[PDB]
Amino acid sequence: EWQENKSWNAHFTEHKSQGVVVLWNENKQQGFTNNLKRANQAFLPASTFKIPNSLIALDLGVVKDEHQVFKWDGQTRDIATWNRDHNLITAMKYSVVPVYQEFARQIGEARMSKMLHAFDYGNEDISGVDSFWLDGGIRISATEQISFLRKLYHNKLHVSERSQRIVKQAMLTEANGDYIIRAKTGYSTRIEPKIGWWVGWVELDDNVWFFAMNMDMPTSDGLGLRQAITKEVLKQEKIIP
Amino acid sequence: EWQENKSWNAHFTEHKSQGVVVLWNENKQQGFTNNLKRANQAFLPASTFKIPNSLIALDLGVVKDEHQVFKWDGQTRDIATWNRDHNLITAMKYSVVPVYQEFARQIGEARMSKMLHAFDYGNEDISGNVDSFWLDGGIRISATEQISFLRKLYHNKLHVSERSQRIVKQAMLTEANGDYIIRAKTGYSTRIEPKIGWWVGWVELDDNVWFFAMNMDMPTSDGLGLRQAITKEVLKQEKIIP
Ligand SMILES: *C(=O)[C@@H](NC(=O)c1c(-c2ccccc2)noc1C)[C@@H]1N[C@@H](C(=O)O)C(C)(C)S1
Ligand SMILES: *C(=O)[C@@H](NC(=O)c1c(-c2ccccc2)noc1C)[C@@H]1N[C@@H](C(=O)O)C(C)(C)S1
Ligand SMILES: [Cl-]
Repeated sequence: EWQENKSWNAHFTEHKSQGVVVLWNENKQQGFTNNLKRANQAFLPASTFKIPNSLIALDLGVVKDEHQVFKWDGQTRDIATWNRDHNLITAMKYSVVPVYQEFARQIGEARMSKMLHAFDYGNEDISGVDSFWLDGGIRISATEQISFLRKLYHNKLHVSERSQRIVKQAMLTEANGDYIIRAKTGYSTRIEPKIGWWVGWVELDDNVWFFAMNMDMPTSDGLGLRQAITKEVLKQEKIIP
Repeated sequence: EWQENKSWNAHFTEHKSQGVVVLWNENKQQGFTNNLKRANQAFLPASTFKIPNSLIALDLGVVKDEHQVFKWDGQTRDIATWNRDHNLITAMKYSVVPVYQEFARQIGEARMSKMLHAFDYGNEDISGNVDSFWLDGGIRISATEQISFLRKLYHNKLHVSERSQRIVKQAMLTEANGDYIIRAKTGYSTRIEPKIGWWVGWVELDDNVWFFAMNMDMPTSDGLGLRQAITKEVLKQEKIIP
């Protein structure tokens, strides 16, 4: 069912970095990783939390839809792309923390807690309300990411079908005549080790490949590798050209 | 509100072809074409019919969802990609006529008629084969009537369930990167003259939506690449994509 493929370590090594890639071939009901232990190591979700955050916000009417505008509170921050108005689409695309802090506040630790349980999301621990996924108690592994994503793909999370379709739309990262990628980036720097995340899936004509990957991210220089390494692995297994 | 930009004719000319591109800047409530007359000229919709077809099928339970498999009736056809099983996603991606003929048959001329009226879709004329009228029958739609229909689909304003619309928009997904998302549908009409290519859909940006309808003379199947290439060359020029 699960199989180690240590040959993928080469892809981490050649960029002088450590980390895990987990693939799941949906049709064959089989999974593949370069490191079974790290694949099961839990980390802070960072901006990958914006998936379940988005879903809970939508199901509760905190977000009416994906066109609804979230007004810049007018305070400049370090990320240029955060200093302007956003909708759920641009909120996810640009990982706009303040917008999701604001959703989290309206959602409320009571309901957020209930929902993460119902989702079976990582360790279901909200030790913090407006920061817990950045610097608090919540932890999720690569394989628990796949598990959550697989439920989102088949509209099996304990929220309305609409809420899921909207979040999957919002996850749209890349598409052409070969594949569709739906995914969410993450960068956790508050608690060591500093890691990059890329979780989502590859839609083909006739199969779906789910992916969760995290890698050591000591410096923000490496961030390009989250996508590049996952893709190098997807190329190798002839999932994309 | 509407503005002629004859400079775009260059893009048709340079490939020795005639045709129209219609843009609509949603935010500014303004439209742009290389030819106001042709922009209003109606043609057979061809595979662009798969949008309203998909919507009606979904709203009526002919299609349960986008994963549901449509089993190849086992008869080899000219188009390699048609000779295998399909779901609403691959059905749209590869313009699989037989699948949509089959939906049309189940939908039934009575309901298909009512729905195209409610949609205000082109000339609302289904007359011909229930299973062929959008290929060789009576239905006619212009570039501008395409935008109108598309604009309603974008805001989930067609008199069909929101779900049905979301699914068809998903299925329209053609292209996406960190700059833009294109949702669109191709068409090739060769049964009745004049032979034309279609590309209708829209470009999603961070803060705006550009709707596009384009058709061009398509005497030979050699030109088909130009449907996307000319639209893109125009989208480049107006600095909508890089
Ligand atoms: C999500 O991961 C976003 N970042 C955080 O939530 C976050 C950061 C951060 C890193 C760099 C700049 C600003 C904040 N540190 O800890 C956390 C929990 C997005 N990650 C970054 C990325 O490049 O992927 C950004 C710039 C998109 S914000
Ligand atoms: C949709 O328009 C499809 N074509 C037709 O429905 C169609 C054709 C046709 C032309 C060439 C090959 C097969 C069918 N002739 O009249 C009609 C109404 C799709 N058009 C083609 C394209 O290249 O866009 C295909 C191959 C995608 S089928
Ligand atoms: Cl989508």
